[PDB]
Amino acid sequence: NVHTNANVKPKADKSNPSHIGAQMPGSVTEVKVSVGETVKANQPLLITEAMKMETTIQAPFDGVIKQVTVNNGDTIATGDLLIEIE
Amino acid sequence: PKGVAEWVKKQDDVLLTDTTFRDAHQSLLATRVRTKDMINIASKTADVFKDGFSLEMWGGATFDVAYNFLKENPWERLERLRKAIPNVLFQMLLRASNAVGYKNYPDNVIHKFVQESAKAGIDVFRIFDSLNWVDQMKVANEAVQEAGKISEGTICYTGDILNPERSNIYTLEYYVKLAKELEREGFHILAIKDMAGLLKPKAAYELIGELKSAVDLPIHLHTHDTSGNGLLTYKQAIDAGVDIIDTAVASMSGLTSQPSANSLYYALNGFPRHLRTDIEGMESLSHYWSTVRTYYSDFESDIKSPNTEIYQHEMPGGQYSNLSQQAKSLGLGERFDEVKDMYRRVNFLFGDIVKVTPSSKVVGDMALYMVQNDLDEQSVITDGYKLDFPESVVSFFKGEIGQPVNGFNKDLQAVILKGQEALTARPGEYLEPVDFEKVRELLEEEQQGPVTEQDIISYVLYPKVYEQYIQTRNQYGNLSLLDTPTFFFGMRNGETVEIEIDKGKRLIIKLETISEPDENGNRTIYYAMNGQARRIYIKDENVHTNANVKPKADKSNPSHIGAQMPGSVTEVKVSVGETVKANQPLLITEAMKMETTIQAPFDGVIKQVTVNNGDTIATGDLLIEIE
Amino acid sequence: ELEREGFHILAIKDMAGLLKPKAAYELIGELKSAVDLPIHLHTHDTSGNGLLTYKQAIDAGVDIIDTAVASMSGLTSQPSANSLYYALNGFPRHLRTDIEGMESLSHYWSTVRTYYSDFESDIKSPNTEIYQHEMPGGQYSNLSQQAKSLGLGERFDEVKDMYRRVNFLFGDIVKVTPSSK
Amino acid sequence: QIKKLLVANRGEIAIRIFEAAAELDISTVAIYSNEDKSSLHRYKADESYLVGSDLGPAESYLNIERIIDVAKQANVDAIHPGYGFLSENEQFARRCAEEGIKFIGPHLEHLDMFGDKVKARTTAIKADLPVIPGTDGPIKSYELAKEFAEEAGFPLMIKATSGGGGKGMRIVREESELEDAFHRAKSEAEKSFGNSEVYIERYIDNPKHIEVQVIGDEHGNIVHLFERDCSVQRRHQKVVEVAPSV
Ligand SMILES: Nc1ncnc2c1ncn2[C@@H]1O[C@H](COP(=O)(O)OP(=O)(O)OP(=O)(O)O)[C@@H](O)[C@H]1O
Ligand SMILES: O=CCCCC[C@@H]1SC[C@@H]2NC(=O)N[C@@H]21
Ligand SMILES: [Cl-]
Ligand SMILES: [Mn+2]
Ligand SMILES: [Mn+2]
Repeated sequence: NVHTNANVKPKADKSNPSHIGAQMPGSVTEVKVSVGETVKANQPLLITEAMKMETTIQAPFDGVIKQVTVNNGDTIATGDLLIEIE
Repeated sequence: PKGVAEWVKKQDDVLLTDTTFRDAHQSLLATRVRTKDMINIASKTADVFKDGFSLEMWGGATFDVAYNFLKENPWERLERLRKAIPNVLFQMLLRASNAVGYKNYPDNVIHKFVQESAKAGIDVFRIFDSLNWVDQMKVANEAVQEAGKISEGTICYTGDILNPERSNIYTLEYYVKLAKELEREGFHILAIKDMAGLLKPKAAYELIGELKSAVDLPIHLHTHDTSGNGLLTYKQAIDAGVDIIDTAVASMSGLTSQPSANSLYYALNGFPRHLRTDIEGMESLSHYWSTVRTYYSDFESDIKSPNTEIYQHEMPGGQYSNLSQQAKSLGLGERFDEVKDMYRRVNFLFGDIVKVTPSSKVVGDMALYMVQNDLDEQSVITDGYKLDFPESVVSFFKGEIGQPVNGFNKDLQAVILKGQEALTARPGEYLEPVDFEKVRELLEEEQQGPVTEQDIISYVLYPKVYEQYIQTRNQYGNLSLLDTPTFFFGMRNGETVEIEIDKGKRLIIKLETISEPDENGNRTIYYAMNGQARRIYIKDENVHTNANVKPKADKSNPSHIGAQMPGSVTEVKVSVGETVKANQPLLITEAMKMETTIQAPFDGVIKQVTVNNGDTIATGDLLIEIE
Repeated sequence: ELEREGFHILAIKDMAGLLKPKAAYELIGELKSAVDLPIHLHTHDTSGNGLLTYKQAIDAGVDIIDTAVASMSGLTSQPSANSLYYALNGFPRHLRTDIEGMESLSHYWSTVRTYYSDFESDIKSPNTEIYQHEMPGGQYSNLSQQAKSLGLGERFDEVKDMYRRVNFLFGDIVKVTPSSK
Repeated sequence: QIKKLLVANRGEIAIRIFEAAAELDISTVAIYSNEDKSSLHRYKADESYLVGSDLGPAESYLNIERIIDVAKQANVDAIHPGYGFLSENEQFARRCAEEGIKFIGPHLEHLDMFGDKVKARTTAIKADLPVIPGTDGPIKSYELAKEFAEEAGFPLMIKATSGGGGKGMRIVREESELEDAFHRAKSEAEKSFGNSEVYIERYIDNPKHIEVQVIGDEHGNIVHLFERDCSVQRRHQKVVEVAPSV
């Protein structure tokens, strides 16, 4: 806890269906799931904030969250891996 | 109205309707262009288009986007522009079912709207049904007739009349049937709305040729240049006798906007017919719009090339990339080709329908949905009993956008609706009239008092957005008079801004400096505002409240607890205005990887707490007060 | 003359995009009688009338035309081949090519073009003032950096006007590299 | 019947007028020039208006045409000229009546009558008031000058033929330095005022300057509001004034 948003996420593999990457830069407002939870297609996973606008990130299909890369109030660049699902 | 039209028919020249104040920035800049920027060139525009047919400066998304995103009264935009440009017809686009709104409405809402829009300046209503369903178009038409204005009867274009293998339905003979019919409804002008730029050059020539033969009405062509063939289309429309075409200024033209009027001008040199306008003054108009356009860079469309895949999938307007954005949100970004293909297939799944707001969202929604759920034309019917179709498509199959040219597949409808009855009649017929009095009653009770008719339908049309516009107006007053750069950015240290309120009434504002934030995240701004020093307080949202400055504890004052050393708030423990005993923990700090719990000296009511969890602190800082 | 010199093909190179549609019709028309060379026509869509110039020239019997792939086309580029392919539907003469392949190439170049955004021009709109001044492809914007790059970029109105005038002063010349410099 | 009022002036006096105006429920209009762009008075009326960006430095509170057009743009019933710009200007007030606007001051004939220091003196003589000897009118040449100089008296003062700023005068005590005087104070009455029409009268030694305040209405009633002693002058220029005199 000297850097909190100065951790570096890896980059999503664009050609991996289970990698969800950030679509633009901004802010994690609220992580809504843990490594291990099962989810349904279209479930709230993540609320981000872009430039004063809230976007909700959803499950693409049904499955199992395998890694969650961010914490409330971390910052993100286009392309950052946010979640793995199966 | 009758007479205007007769006049048009006489004109040898091609007349033009300018779309710069409406359609052009609706397509290119998410409808964000503000009144302020329109108003500043209204006097020039009046000169340039002195012989123009009309200016389209209202309708489409402008109503809802003005009130909502820009926080300004679309009624003022019309009334101001109307005063400034007293000589050209003002035209708007009016969807037949719900005028300018987002829902369905009783007929008295349509009537009141057209009534007030006529009153405030609008001379031409382009009336269009989003399924070319004439029946839904009768309410708007009557309202325009009784208002004494000009009612423009619109057919939307899909398919491809050049191609007999495209549709057995969308044929030359269909469009002739519809036009002749619109004529008997007594519209003054036939409009052809090519919302997706599907009208290929020969098609336009064959199509207008036939209509000129078929109906005695003047024809007004409207297309987008999204295939890159817009000018060609108008050129052919012109050889075939078209009366009016919709254009924009060069710098607000092209791609998914209207074709360029400046180009069209020169393209026609040497040909029988001549565009009727001032190019000299359109080059000038173009330059102005080119600079202003830069104010709007944050809303530039994604699109930067002609796209001919339009002719397969038919996504009107911007949709071929909002949907792509939308597909990326659902993991389908690598599979957009499969969506473009499902778009087309879903069209045929639905009888082959005309696709504009809001039908195109329906088709788009289904396509996204089917790729997402590995669905096809057969399994949509097979597994349909256990599928949750998009609300937009159930709405469509319920009759709520209207009746599609070809009817509903009876099985498909069954499966989407799951029992729910469909409308047997156009949606507006089901609805109770709005009690407008009860509405005045309410608005006047919510507000000061004095509330107008434009207030009234504005609310009926857009309850939530209206309400919100009003909170904003109470908080900040008339935003629409700010110049766009100020409206979007504010001011930098040292700047002087000059806001025009009225003839000889301006505010000269200088921003001097901004303070660091006080213990509460409040920064003090120091302005000068014509001639007088002024200070304002604004709440900052930090990202991290370690920036905030705390006052110093008064050392010779027993109520103020001070920071005995640097460190961090590890835990807040008591709140403002609350009882504690002597020797109570009320704040855990961390020094250098060391805990210590700052405790109360006496029995107390906690007066203030200048700290939150994980705030920085320096020696001598006021942390708490106690009585 | 060029036919006399033994050139195999006659090219019309319209560097400033000044060949207006009707002109294109009458110029290629006449040239088709005048000489036996096939005619290869090249234009820039800087005025926004390139496709129209192409269609007219094609009516007049043009043999070959220079086009570009949609996503690398338009404004100061050549006209879009993808666009012309369909533009010609219903007319006598058809563009010999593979649209499906061309759509495919467009998409490729779309993403690729992204790698080069530091290099795009500000030019984002057709401009029909080229018919008054005649600046060929680039220039117009180039000759704008340079005019601010010396504190005259507040009256480019006059540079544009001097450009035209200089032209007649020099007895009215063809303007491509390097005469346009 | 006065509903809008424009002040063709700047500074304290402008503001002062604006105060009375508001007090009478009359809407106010201010004019301002380029460097006045910050002047308080411009922010203290209901409407304010730049007076020709085309205009120059100080020569722009003086532009009759450009100022009346501004009045016309805002429908102004009435102009207050304050003091010291067009306040004493003949035509300005004529163009005001000529355009339906009420010049706030004396009748056209009055400005003409006192619009010049000979006429003033002539008008006075006819009202049968005591007046300073000097000359029957203006003086060109210098032959004109020497004549009256070697005739009546010798403390004499040559002075501007108008304007209320004591810059272009100069006093002649003794034989010869008369030379300069005429010219020194002829074309320094130039740069000060419009022209340099100059005369000469007696120079009264050690005088006090006492002025009387008058007000009249448009129905033939006139009162005075007593004297002010304006004798404490640097140039021929007032520095401290007392009311009433001591
Ligand atoms: N004939 C004179 N003899 C002596 N002193 C004079 C004479 N005329 C003017 N002065 C001096 O000049 C002062 C004012 O001159 P004058 O009456 O011309 O006023 P002005 O320059 O028009 O401006 P104002 O009178 O409003 O101050 C007098 O107070 C006096 O000190
Ligand atoms: O949000 C932070 C700054 C406040 C800006 C408010 C403006 S008003 C117009 C626009 N629409 C909104 O709802 N908010 C912005
Ligand atoms: Cl053609
Ligand atoms: Mn449109
Ligand atoms: Mn070239």
